[PDB]
Amino acid sequence: LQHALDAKGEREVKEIVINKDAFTENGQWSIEHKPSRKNWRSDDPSYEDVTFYLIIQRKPLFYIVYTIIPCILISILAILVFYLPPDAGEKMSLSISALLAVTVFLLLLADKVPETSLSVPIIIRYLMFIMILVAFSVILSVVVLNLHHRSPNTHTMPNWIRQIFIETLPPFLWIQRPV
Amino acid sequence: YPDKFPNGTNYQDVTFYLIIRRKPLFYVINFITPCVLISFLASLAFYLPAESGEKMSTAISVLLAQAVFLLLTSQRLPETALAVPLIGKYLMFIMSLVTGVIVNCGIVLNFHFRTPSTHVLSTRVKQIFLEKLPRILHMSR
Amino acid sequence: LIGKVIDKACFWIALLLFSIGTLAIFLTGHFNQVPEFPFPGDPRKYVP
Amino acid sequence: ASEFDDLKKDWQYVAMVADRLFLYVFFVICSIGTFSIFLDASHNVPPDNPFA
Amino acid sequence: SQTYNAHEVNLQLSAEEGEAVEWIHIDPEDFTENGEWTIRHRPAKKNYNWQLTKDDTDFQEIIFFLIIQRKPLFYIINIIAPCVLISSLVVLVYFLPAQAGGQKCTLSISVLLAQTIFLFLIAQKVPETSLNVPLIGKYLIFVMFVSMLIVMNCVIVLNVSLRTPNTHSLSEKIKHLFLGFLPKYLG
Amino acid sequence: TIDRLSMFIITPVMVLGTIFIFVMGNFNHPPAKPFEGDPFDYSSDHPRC
Amino acid sequence: IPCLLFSFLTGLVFYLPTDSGEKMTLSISVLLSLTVFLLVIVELIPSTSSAVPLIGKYMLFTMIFVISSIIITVVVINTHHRSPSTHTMPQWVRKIFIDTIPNVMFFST
Amino acid sequence: IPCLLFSFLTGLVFYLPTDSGEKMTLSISVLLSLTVFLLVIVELIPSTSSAVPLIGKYMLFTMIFVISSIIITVVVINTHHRSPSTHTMPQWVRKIFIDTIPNVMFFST
Ligand SMILES: *[C@@H]1O[C@H](CO)[C@@H](O[C@@H]2O[C@H](CO)[C@@H](O[C@@H]3O[C@H](CO[C@H]4O[C@H](CO[C@H]5O[C@H](CO)[C@@H](O)[C@H](O)[C@@H]5O)[C@@H](O)[C@H](O)[C@@H]4O)[C@@H](O)[C@H](O)[C@H]3NC(C)=O)[C@H](O)[C@H]2NC(C)=O)[C@H](O)[C@H]1NC(C)=O
Ligand SMILES: *[C@@H]1O[C@H](CO)[C@@H](O[C@@H]2O[C@H](CO)[C@@H](O[C@@H]3O[C@H](CO)[C@@H](O)[C@H](O)[C@@H]3O)[C@H](O)[C@H]2NC(C)=O)[C@H](O)[C@H]1NC(C)=O
Ligand SMILES: *[C@@H]1O[C@H](CO)[C@@H](O[C@@H]2O[C@H](CO)[C@@H](O[C@@H]3O[C@H](CO)[C@@H](O)[C@H](O)[C@@H]3O)[C@H](O)[C@H]2NC(C)=O)[C@H](O)[C@H]1NC(C)=O
Ligand SMILES: *[C@@H]1O[C@H](CO)[C@@H](O)[C@H](O)[C@H]1NC(C)=O
Repeated sequence: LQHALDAKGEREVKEIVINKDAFTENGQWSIEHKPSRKNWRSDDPSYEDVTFYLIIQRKPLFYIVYTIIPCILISILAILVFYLPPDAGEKMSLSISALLAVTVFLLLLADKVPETSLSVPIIIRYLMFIMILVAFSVILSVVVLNLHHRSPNTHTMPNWIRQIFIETLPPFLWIQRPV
Repeated sequence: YPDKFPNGTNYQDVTFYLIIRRKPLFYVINFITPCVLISFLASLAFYLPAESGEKMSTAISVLLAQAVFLLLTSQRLPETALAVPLIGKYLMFIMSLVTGVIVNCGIVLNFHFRTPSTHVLSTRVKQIFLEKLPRILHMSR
Repeated sequence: LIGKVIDKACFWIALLLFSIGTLAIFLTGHFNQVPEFPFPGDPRKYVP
Repeated sequence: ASEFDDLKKDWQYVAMVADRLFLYVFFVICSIGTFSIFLDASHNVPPDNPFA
Repeated sequence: SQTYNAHEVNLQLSAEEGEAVEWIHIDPEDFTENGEWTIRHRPAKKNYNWQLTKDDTDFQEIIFFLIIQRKPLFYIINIIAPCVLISSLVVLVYFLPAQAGGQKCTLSISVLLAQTIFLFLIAQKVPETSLNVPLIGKYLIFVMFVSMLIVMNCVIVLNVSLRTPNTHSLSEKIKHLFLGFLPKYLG
Repeated sequence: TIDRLSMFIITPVMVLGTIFIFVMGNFNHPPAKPFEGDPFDYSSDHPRC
Repeated sequence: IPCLLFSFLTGLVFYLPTDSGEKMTLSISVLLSLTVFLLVIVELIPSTSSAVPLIGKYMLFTMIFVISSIIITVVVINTHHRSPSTHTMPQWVRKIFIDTIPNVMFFST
Repeated sequence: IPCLLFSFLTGLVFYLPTDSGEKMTLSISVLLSLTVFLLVIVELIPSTSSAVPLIGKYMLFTMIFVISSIIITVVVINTHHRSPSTHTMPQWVRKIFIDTIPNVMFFST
């Protein structure tokens, strides 16, 4: 086995040939390299093949428009929930609806991700990151509401909570209440 | 094809072209009209009084409906990357405006629930939000 | 107090309705069993 | 009633302060994680020598 | 036979040791059961179409039957039990307070939404014929109609519980109808 | 007041953006001539020779 | 049958008093259920563009019915939390909705 | 992992005070998220009836866990909004839930 020669045959062609008159670009894949090399096997003297390689880069616009922008908007909501006042009562609604939306996005992607177990794709890592972040937003919103609905008939304020949240933190966070 | 030679099999071909336009009616009925009329409601969220506890629920449910239309649309086109379909462009634009409505409602709420024990009513904020803007927006008394 | 009496009565009606419907439907399913003979009117079992 | 009110307002103030803290913490964590993932994804290009 | 008629070939069943084999043969040792279907009966018979003659090729035929029962386990675990347990929540609305904050409508309409998702899940599994309605779809229609009745009951109890003298007049006929003997005959 | 302002700002952008985006797509017609640099119509009703 | 159910529910919202904070919850949840049912309609109905089927005309009637209910609910809620400090009841509204329909209304209490 | 997350959240509802009217919102929305994730399970997992898988036993444990949380939450809400006039608190509940438990617990405020 050898390599094919060029049109005016003097020299070998060590790559995949593409004819511009007949070639349809893929639309999802850019061909970066296309070499060609003979391969042997030291254990098998009778083996010889001619392999053609196609190094191809994916164009991810579809996945950007259908997965990353919605997740950025969900993360914006999950940070917004801490700006709400507890007297509004729309806090659990915001947090848990964000969770339901991330579940819908997971459903959306359930049919488009490779089903191999040698690694986890970065897009699924990003989705699980956002999902766990929304979950922790839910947990801390519950904690905030619990602290907000406390009263002397049920709880007595300890000293470490008072020190940390009435003297140490407000000066940093620039939230000193009116004297 | 003059770059090739008449002694090969790549020099000649007869091609037949079909230019076909899509009749948009299925999509106009099952996707566009529902999505546009559900999306308009997120702006009606700005007319609900704050003393109702449903300003946020309305806009967030509109965003969940949009996420269901996004799931439906994601299944009809190829995953090519030469352009963004007009439908996906509308989807991203409308979902980002609904997200902005949700954030703006959260800010209205934050300002509504302020009390002398936690915040101060600036004379500046009383100059902007209490006499000039109302008169410009032509609001009741 | 008027609405609390309505709920208690309507509770006792809704519980019965849901339970009886569920049980009837699914016990019909459970009782749908294959006949005993391959051909109804035949007294043979057709087995080796 | 005034005394009960003051002691309930202290709890509400604690809640508001914890809320502002959590807000900043979540903003920082979200930004950092999102950027680190996006940079990791942007620096994944094929090499220059196909090694073949 | 696709070519020959009853004047040419005579189709019969096999007879081993003098006794006919009127059944499908199944190796008891090596046979692997399906996964969803259990074989109850496996008979076989020679049939004739009497609308035809012995000059046709479709007058005689050997038929093998397979009467199979279904293993309803995937459906019980993934659909039946989740949907029954979720639809049983609509009776908890009668113990919630009839005021702003009880969330009687929240709970009932959310159970309806969950049933609407179970409709899509079943929609992907049921046969598409139109001679009878399946049992699963019949049960879904039943529970969704019960959920709608309980939503209407929640709306009527909230309407009654939030009435005021400025809006409605409470009459002695009512008070005597609901606060004289009915609570006694009830709770 | 912040709410009346957010209305008088968000609602126009939403209506005008929807109208624009969909009218733009409604006016997308095939070029009415099969090949750009060619006056022929390639129609069965009007052969060239 | 689901579309029939959703239309009846779309009508129920108008007997729920605004004092409870659940009119928008109810309306918008009916709309959400209908939007999730759209997934079953799209899975089952034929996706052809020769004409609009009768089943599709009915689905779209239900959609606009729900959305109109939601809009009118927001106008009812706004009319209820109306502060006298800023809005004075006009003479036509006080004549039509206090001294005419109440009396005309027969099936009532 | 999503099922683990949903179970951990399913326990959280018991730290949410009844004063806020959002216990049912949280519980039922967790249930809604689990019901939507059931479509993902039914899509990814093989659909066989030879036996119950371990992943399916876990999904049904999570389901029954959520539903039990909802029932006991409704009993907590009912015990919270209990009118004093009618229900005269009995001695055994008063002794148990007022004298012994508050003291036996320590990691509390
Ligand atoms: C699963 O499905 C199969 C069908 O795919 C079911 O099988 C059916 O089971 C029925 C009940 O066991 C059978 O009914 C019995 O049929 C036989 C034979 O009937 C045929 O011959 C009749 C007589 O023909 C003479 O008279 C005619 C009229 O004068 C003349 O035209 C003709 O030339 C002859 O002189 C004929 O009248 C009839 O129309 C048939 O052609 C009867 O003898 C029995 O009395 C029937 N009843 C019973 C209780 O056995 C039915 O034949 C059979 N069909 C097939 C295709 O095998 C099976 O039962 C199902 N299993 C389940 C549901 O578990
Ligand atoms: C794409 O995949 C192919 C096949 O898996 C890769 O080709 C293989 O690459 C390895 C590493 O470069 C080669 O091994 C090396 O071969 C040279 C030959 O002179 C030797 O000197 C080195 O010590 C080493 O053994 C291997 O021969 C080569 N071919 C095959 C068929 O395996 C290729 O590198 C991959 N390309 C990229 C960009 O990853
Ligand atoms: C439908 O597709 C066909 C091709 O499949 C289009 O015909 C081809 O269009 C290209 C681009 O317009 C033409 O190339 C041009 O050629 C001229 C002359 O050499 C040059 O000056 C331009 O820069 C460009 O390269 C090509 O000649 C033409 N013909 C063929 C046979 O390929 C056709 O226009 C398309 N129709 C529509 C309505 O889009
Ligand atoms: C085809 O024609 C070209 C140009 O004259 C020439 O170089 C080539 O050798 C020819 N091929 C054959 C097979 O004759």
